Amino acid sequence: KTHVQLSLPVLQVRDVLVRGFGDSVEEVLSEARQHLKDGTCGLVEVEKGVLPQLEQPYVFIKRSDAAPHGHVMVELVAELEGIQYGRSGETLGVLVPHVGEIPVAYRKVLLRK
Repeated sequence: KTHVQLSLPVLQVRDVLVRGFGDSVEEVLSEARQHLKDGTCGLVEVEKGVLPQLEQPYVFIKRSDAAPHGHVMVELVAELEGIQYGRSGETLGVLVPHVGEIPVAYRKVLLRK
């Protein structure tokens, strides 16, 4: 399937134990997709002071369309030193590894895969 329904646990930035997916744009996009598939991917909602507490390169989910079954359609954009790889809509948040942190909420997305 071109799209996959996921429910991403929303984590508080200060709870996150593994603060990025790796060391290159290609690696973080690779690792993000693997974690999304394995159900081991969290989402941190981006506000003032959040991104400096996470490791670059960043992986964002961004809205790719205006929402089947409650699931917002999204795609992955990486960012490294202010340059983004990919072009998409509004940021829903930044993806991080999920290693058992308790979420505050869930974000239903339809991921273009």
